[PDB]
Amino acid sequence: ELDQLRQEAEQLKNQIRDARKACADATLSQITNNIDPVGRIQMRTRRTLRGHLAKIYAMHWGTDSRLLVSASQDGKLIIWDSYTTNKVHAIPLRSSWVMTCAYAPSGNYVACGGLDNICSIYNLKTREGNVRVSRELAGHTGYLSCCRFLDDNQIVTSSGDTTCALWDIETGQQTTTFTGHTGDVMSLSLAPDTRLFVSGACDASAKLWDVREGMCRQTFTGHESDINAICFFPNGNAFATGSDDATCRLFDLRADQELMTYSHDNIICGITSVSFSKSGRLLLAGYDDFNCNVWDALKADRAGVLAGHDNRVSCLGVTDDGMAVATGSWDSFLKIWN
Amino acid sequence: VQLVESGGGLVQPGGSRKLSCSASGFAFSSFGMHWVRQAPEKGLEWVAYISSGSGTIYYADTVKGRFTISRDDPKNTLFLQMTSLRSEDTAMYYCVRSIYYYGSSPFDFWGQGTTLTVSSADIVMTQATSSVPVTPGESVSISCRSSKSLLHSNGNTYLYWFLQRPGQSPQLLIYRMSNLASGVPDRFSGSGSGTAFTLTISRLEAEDVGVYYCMQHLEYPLTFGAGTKLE
Amino acid sequence: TLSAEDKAAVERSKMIEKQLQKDKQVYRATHRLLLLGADNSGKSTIVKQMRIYHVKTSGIFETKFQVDKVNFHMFDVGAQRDERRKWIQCFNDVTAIIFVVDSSRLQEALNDFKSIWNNRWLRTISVILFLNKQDLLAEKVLAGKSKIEDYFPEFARYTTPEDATPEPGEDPRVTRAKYFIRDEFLRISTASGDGRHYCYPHFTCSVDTENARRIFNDCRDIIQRMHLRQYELL
Amino acid sequence: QVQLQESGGGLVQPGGSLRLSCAASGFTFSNYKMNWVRQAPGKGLEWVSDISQSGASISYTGSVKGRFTISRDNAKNTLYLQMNSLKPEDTAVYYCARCPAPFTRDCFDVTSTTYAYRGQGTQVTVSS
Amino acid sequence: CIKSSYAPWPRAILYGVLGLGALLAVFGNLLVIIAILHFKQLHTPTNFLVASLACADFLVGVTVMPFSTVRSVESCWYFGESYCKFHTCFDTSFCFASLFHLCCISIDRYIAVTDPLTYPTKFTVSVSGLCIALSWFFSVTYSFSIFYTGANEEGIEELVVALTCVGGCQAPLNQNWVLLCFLLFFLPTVVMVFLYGRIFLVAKYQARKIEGTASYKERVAKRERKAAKTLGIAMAAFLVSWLPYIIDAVIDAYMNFITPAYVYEILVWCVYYNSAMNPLIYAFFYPWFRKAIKLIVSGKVFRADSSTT
Amino acid sequence: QARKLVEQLKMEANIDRIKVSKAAADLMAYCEAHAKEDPLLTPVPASENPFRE
Repeated sequence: ELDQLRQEAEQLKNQIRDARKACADATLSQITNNIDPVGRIQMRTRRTLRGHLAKIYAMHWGTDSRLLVSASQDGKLIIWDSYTTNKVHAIPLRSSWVMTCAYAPSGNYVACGGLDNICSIYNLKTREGNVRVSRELAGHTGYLSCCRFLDDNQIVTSSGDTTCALWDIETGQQTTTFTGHTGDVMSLSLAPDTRLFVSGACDASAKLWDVREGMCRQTFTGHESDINAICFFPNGNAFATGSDDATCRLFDLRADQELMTYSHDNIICGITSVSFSKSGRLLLAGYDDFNCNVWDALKADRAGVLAGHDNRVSCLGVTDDGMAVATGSWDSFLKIWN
Repeated sequence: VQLVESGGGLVQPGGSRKLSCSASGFAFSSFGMHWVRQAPEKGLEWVAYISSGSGTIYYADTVKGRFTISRDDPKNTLFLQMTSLRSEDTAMYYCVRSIYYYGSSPFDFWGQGTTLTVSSADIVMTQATSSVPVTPGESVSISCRSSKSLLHSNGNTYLYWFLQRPGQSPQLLIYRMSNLASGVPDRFSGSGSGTAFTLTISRLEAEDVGVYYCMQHLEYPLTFGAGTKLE
Repeated sequence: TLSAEDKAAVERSKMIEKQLQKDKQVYRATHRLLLLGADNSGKSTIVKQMRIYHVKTSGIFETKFQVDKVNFHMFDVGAQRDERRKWIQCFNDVTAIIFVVDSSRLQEALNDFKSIWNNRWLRTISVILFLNKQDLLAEKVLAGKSKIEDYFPEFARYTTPEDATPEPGEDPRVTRAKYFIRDEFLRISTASGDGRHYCYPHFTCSVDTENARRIFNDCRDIIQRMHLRQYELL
Repeated sequence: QVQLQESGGGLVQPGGSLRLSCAASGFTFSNYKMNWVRQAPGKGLEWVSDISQSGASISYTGSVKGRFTISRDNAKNTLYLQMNSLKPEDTAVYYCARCPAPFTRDCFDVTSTTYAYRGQGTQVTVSS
Repeated sequence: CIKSSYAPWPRAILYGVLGLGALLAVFGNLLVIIAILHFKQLHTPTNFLVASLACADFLVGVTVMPFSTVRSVESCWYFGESYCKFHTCFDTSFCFASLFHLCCISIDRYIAVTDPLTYPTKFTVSVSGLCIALSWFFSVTYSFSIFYTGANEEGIEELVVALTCVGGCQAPLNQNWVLLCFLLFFLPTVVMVFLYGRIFLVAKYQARKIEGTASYKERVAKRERKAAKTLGIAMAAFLVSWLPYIIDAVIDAYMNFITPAYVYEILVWCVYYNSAMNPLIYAFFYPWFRKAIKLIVSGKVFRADSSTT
Repeated sequence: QARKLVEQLKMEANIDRIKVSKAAADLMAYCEAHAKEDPLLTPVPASENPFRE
């Protein structure tokens, strides 16, 4: 009876592909053929934040667009003051293999994790003057790839294994487990309405989940290799992905299909980070060849290059007010552009 | 978090004594420290300051050449040395801790204090009223004045409010004119324009009885003010 | 220029920088090694001996040993999945990779060695190759129950290298088999890289006690070779 | 999406010959390196052969060397494997696998327990 | 004193080569110092010795070498008599500082090569700065205690050019201090030669190890032709420049002064030339310093430069 | 598993979808509405940004 279901699954799958085809009538490129081009965009580095012993993997802007936190493989977390380049805190880690970082929206907590299979949470506004560990979430069997804060008590993480999970910090237990992926999940992205979140795994597929229902809602497949990062959209009705086949693609939650692809012949390396501008007109992507291109999200035309790093770019972020974009790399330097 | 001061007593004029304030319950090495004295019936006065790591020491003009302060991090003890005490040095001395970084709240904890009895372009803060009669269950609008614009180019203002209960050490209420300290009720609020400032209480119960002080933190010689008493 | 609070903030920042420097001295004085290998190998026993001689789903294990006043950190994954495509990029700055092989299903070990050697992010990394469980191989080839030619047809047409230094009490058959396996492993390593990194084969047993000394010598050789190449004299 | 479909399976007497074809779609076949793997009954996955994206570098395992021939045709989007002089031993299920990233000399995790870019499978048995 | 100063041939070929040395020394040392200070990436306890050597080189060059050029091409200097002592003291102090800087550069290299494991924990910035304060102190002490007091002319009235006439200037030694000068030159030379020989032997052993595990009796030779060339030029420049002066001085001290006056300045100028060529052999010979100099000259030096090389 | 996979897949098939042109128009409209409040798109003069010099 194994085959009997397979046939149903194949026929059923087609019933979906046809439906998607039908629902498509025009291309986004044709619709935007009339609007004027965005023109050349020039950005120059304004700050250079140094002090990390080894390569850095992740960073996250604060809610006020003033503070930021970065994680490095030497086993340190550093909270920076972006304006004055000062250093606020320096947190040593139990395990030196860290892959992700997250800043709480309230500014009270910070989180990190990696190959140790543990999601640690640190208290910043403690009674005394030293940052201390407040909770250690241990329910995963792979490695932590990403983590995001919903509130001061809810956090969602993605692991090396297929499963994703939602935690309750007070109890330190799992309340919902998301399953359905085939490869390891690498990136994560929350919706602005904090009701849904997308996922990216190493099987060229992205899934849309419902936080309250705890069940997969939609699945998107348009890539050829593993997906590294997914940066959603300001509107929340679309999202972009970066994969290893040197492409970026824009999807939509409503029409449930691909819209446009951002690729160039001269680009061969993979993509490690994706983010959007404040208005959503600009798409910023990091690359393995030490560079960081800027794409017109409505025309798929390059509009600038953020050169200046010596090693590969590993993280990228944009402030809430959209005043600056910070870029990290494997040479242990952080830079801020305008 | 607790600080206890040791020493005090009676000393003849032109003598010497050493007061020690020992900390226990927090990371002493990462906190700057201050010494603040209160006359038997007057207001507060800042006398000394030792930074974290002992990299910066400041003194008041009154005790510049007679007092020296130092800290010993491994033993978590801080103590100053007094030489050639005059007859006006009689007061109660408090050790105050403060930490400085973006978004911090300095002057957030005060020690119990010890008593000792002996047998200029400075910003002047003036409290308009020395005593405001009031009942429980209305609003109060204590106000303060400054001789110089406390607003800085970076945006901060550096104005602090303190409340002292009748028989206890002072506690922080508002720092930088707009932020509640740690756990004070939402009734208190602060506002100002850089030269004139005011403090507002929505409702009063029996525990709002005390003296309300002021402070500035723009130029380092710290001036408090006479203070306003609510009874 | 700067307010009173601003100056104190900078003073705290400069105090943090001093702590970072102090930690950098320790970070530069330690060497980190990654220990790979299959389940059938003796990698578990090797780390057990070093630890003795000197937490339920943890994804990595650490052991610290000291040889001649110098320190080493050795990591081995413990709870990851079979996939290794993604988490292998973290170890792109270690001093060396220790590969353990049960030479006593030998093809997939060669495939793993080939994949590790040719990785883009694992270039410029030397490999210390341990051919574990040699007594078992000696006792197995001597019995004659199983012949190596089936799996490897080219073994019959092969001779012991002239530079080989066999043990004075061992049969030449075990020497021929051992050096055939070693040459098969070295063929992959001697086909690419070209001076960026090298392999250091060894003939060891799980119960041996000189493994730490061998690792120390190989690390010293790697660092010395890097220094000589840097100063334009090698 | 990326999908690989097998073909050419059947039962053959010992000493016979067979041809296996793998059909690929959803990705640029010319930029990737292709492999052949098999899974013997009661045994794990075992690598068999692979061919570079240009057809220059061909590798074989020791057991099947001198018997099997591997070839690829970029025009028709198809991978080929010819088998000659079969024996009762090699009667495993055969898969066509693709290396994860393009323009890369090597590829990891091809013979993993679970792999995203592996085919459905083909059953071939040799018996009398 | 003298009326014609025994002028040489009108062709200023000799004059031109000497000048090219001062310009090269000053410019190269200034560029090296700038590159070391500005980039803030090669700030290491190995490069501080090079920076101090370059400083000392520029400091001697800019002052001594133009005046020495005048005094050599004209054989009669006109820069006063109160500046003779200062010029001579500056000459003596700075060259020996360069020699003693070379002596710890060789030690640094030997420690790095022969003991790679415990290199960072044995050559910290304190040890690096300990030669910078020792070499300078020894050179200054020797120059002040021998030449400033004028102890080199005790009973030495044989020569007529200097110490008997106002116009001329020189500083020959007596039969009491040339032994000390020879010892001071000899000991660092022996140490440096021995250490570089040991380094070359280690390179030979490593080249032997790497070759073979891949003809063979000739495949080793290329590998040894580059290390031998590097160490040979590094030793040969210093040995060729410094040797003639010491031998001539000890010969003139042991026997009656018979060396012609004009050929003495040539030897002193060879000693100066050593300093002029040293930065070219210790900075431009390596790729990272070349990249730093190229960045500096181009002008990409501004706008938060932090490029690594 | 096969049953779980088909159930999940079956649950995704019956979803309401809209024309691609409508989504493209909505995207555009949103991009054009907030274009003025984008510092990266239109750099502000070097008088109120915090990262001057």
